[PDB]
Amino acid sequence: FLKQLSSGLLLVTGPLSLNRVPLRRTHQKFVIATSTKIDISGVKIPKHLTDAYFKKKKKYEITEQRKVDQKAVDSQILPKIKAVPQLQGYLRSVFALTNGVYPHKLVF
Amino acid sequence: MKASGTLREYKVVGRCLPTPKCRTPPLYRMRIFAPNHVVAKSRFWYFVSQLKKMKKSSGEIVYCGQVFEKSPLRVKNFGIWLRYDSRSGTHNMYREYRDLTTAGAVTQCYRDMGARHRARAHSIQIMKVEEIAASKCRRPAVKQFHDSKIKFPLPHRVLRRQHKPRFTTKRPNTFF
Amino acid sequence: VFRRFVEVGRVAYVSFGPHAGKLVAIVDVIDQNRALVDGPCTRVRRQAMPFKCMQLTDFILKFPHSARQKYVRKAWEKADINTKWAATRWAKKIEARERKAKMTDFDRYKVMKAKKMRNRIIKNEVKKLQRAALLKAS
Amino acid sequence: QVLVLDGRGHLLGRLAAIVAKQVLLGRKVVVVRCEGINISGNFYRNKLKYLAFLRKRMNTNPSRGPYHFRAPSRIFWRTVRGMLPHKTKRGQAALDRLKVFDGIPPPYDKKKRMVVPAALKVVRLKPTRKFAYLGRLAHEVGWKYQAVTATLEEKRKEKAKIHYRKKKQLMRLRKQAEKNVEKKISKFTDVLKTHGLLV
Amino acid sequence: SGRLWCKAIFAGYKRGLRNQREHTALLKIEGVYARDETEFYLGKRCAYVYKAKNNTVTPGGKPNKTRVIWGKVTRAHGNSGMVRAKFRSNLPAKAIGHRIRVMLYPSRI
RNA sequence: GGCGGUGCGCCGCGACCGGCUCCGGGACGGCUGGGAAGGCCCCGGCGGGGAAGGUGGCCCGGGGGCCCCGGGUGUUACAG
RNA sequence: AGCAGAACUGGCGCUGCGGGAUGAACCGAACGCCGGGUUAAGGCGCCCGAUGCCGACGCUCAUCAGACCCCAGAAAAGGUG
RNA sequence: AUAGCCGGAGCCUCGGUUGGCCUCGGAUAGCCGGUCCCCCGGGGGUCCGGUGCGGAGAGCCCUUCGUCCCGGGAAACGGGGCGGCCGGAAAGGGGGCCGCCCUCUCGCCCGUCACGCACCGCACGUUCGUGGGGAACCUGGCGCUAAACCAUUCGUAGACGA
Repeated sequence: FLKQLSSGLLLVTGPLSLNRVPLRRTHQKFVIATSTKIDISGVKIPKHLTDAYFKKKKKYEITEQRKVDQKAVDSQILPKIKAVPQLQGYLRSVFALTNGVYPHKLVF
Repeated sequence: MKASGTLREYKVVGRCLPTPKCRTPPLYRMRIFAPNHVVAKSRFWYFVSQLKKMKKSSGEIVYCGQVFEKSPLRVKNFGIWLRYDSRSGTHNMYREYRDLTTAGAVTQCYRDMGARHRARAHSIQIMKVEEIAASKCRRPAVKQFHDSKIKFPLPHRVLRRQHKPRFTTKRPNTFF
Repeated sequence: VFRRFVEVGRVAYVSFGPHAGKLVAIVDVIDQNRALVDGPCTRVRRQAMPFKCMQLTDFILKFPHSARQKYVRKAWEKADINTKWAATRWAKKIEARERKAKMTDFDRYKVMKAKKMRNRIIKNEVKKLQRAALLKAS
Repeated sequence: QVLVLDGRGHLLGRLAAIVAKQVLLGRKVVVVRCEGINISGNFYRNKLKYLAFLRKRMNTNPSRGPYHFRAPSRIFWRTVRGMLPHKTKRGQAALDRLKVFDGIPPPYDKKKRMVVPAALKVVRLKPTRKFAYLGRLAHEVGWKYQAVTATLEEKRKEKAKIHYRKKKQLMRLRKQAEKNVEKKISKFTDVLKTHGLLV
Repeated sequence: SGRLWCKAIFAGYKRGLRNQREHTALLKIEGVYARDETEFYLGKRCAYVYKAKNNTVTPGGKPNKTRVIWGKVTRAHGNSGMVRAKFRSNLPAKAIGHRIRVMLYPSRI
């Protein structure tokens, strides 16, 4: 999670190398909030990207501005998640429920 | 009177209304065991109407209050006298209990008498509860706890929380 | 035969109730299914607590059958029950349960990754000894 | 996904009441060793309880009367059927999920059997009371395969003992395996102890 | 790559002994057996997945044979972990004792 | 293109406000016998007493053999 | 006598609903069509919604045990259970 | 005895499900596992450890984002390819072992490099699924060239059937 946008959606972005997830909006209700935090206090989010930047325009091809902003933000995050051991493997993994696993019983 | 939950001891006093004949009537105090004070004053007028020429219309409540246990952390032996009713005839008893509070022993008395003689709480008229020493006890069930070196295990521990593991693998162990 | 006995001064573990998970020491026995008990050092005020919600331990500290709360605390500190209880295998597997209970999803992933190679070495170690046994069996 | 419940030491009505609720919830329940089911009360009480049940038959045509089942598995199947709405479509669909067996079939011998602690004699009955075995009760009223099942159940008793004694030796090598290798597994061991798995 | 919903069994409708109210469904979610553990599942969206003969459309995919009845978890029922749910259309009685899914995306955490 | 009105083809989602409900978490205060009890200050200090569910100490018995279990006297003695 | 004849009041007749396995008279409560919530009487092992409460205290073994107003079955007497 | 068995793709219909646990016996005023110094042909006995079971179902096993390189830890016995061999009868498994001609320390855990429609917030997603059944299409191999009934007769049988 990066920041709270204007309309209430969450600007959430895992690294594209690990999660294969771009700078993408996500509603806060359909979100499991894991109590695992990194320090993004010292990153520089671009001000030009906003809710209107992620608004659907009208076949989707990736613009070169999206690619530049993808590596502009990931370059600040990816060194920081490498400071926490086994965090990149945690992000590459997928979340699922197995036998005997109950979300109400476990904490996260 | 419904012996609901644990009982409470209420100290209710009362007197007759002032009359042209009598300036100030005498004051009568009693020990009333009841769940609340509303049923305690009703039970107060029940016994007062038997002993004296008193009714609730001609009388009044001067002070209705609850007295607390003076030593609730001291284990004590209580002697309790009974005036219950049976299906045929009425009988008196003396019963011994071992409890921390006087009201708890009366509560233990009400649940014990209904268990043994099937006597309801409306058929039971409590009269006297008194603290007695351990050396003056009579019933051997109470006197068997008067031991400075009392020692006993828990032989057959009936296991609870039996349904949280409703289906399990290992046979449960009823021994600890 | 029985090895644990309800008696004056035995340290007990509370099963359920508002004081569940704490230690407590028997002072006196009130009734057949209820006893007067006092956990002066474990935030358990002097009260009556039945045999239903207590698991009795193999710890005995000596004081008279109706000693006040001052002497129970002094006997608790003299015997030093709190340090010895943490060294008991009973409490070591008790405290591991909330460690599993508070285990974070990130902590859940690291346990799963560590469990993989830990079982890999043991299975590889076990594999070396099954084949080593059969040469020794022939 | 299939409940394999061992019937030894289980009370007839307490097990049947829990099975009937689980079966109605779309769960397939297989009850095994129905000869080990035992009933509270003395043996002579339950015999006339079943003998007077035998007397209840249709006068005009006993072939249409109550079908008195003598096998321990079918006796337990009968008391579950009386705990179910078997006159409806969903009651009969439930009974298809129930499967009772005397002894242990070779489909279910090499499987772990679940135990219901709430439906147990040692939990729900006082030690001074008397109980009656359904296996003894069945053969004493018309079942012909008590000694038959006893020998076949005897046959698998040491066959599982061979598996179990091999199982102990198999994991005896496993427990001894860590004893040589703590120096290179302590990295994985300590993180499994901080989260409470080996403490 | 795996399951994202908790397993629940449609035990039956909210009912009396001789009167049933089939506009409210009772759910038995696996793993919950007490009233105080049902608080997490309150407000979660429940769905009954089933398949039919005629092909119907699928959002974001080729039209399939599967169909759903959407609903939400309203409030806890009973004492032993049961819970009530309300759907847009009333559940058919063919689903009695069958598996339905309760999802987590109506999350309060 | 902007403003007002009506509506979205179908399947859906979200946000805020108001009404009616069920539930939870915090903090504040009154009354009592102006709580009862209870904790600390050597047993709070001093003096005077009492017995028992009898702690030291004494005697007898038994188990190894230096602690435990019983019975009796006692008044704090190395517990109360 | 579930018989016949009276007094007060309430019901059925004229009235459905929840409960008592069923039920003219019992208990609760009377009715336009619905959604949410909460109850009465009754209940909460399964049928059958609800205790899968770490329910409290005791009593009771029946080789005819016992289990809820109406209400559907029992007496005198006796028991070193 | 049967005028089907082995192995490839598409179409209708029936539906449920969304990782597996491969197992001692048995007690409940008692158990469990190891040492066997002891005694006999597996049991008994002793000892040592746990016993609110941690050689714990409050549990165990597997874990799957994928591809490309490089380095570290393990591994050299190991991962995967066909024939036999036996162990299974209460309603019986593709279970294990011997050798095979090819396969890599690729398997896995840590860390580097780079890539993968980044479908621009949204639902039945994700398996068991080469699921069961049915027609038709495939390719070849291996094969088999039967019975029942009616009719007639019999009369150990019979209202008619049988």
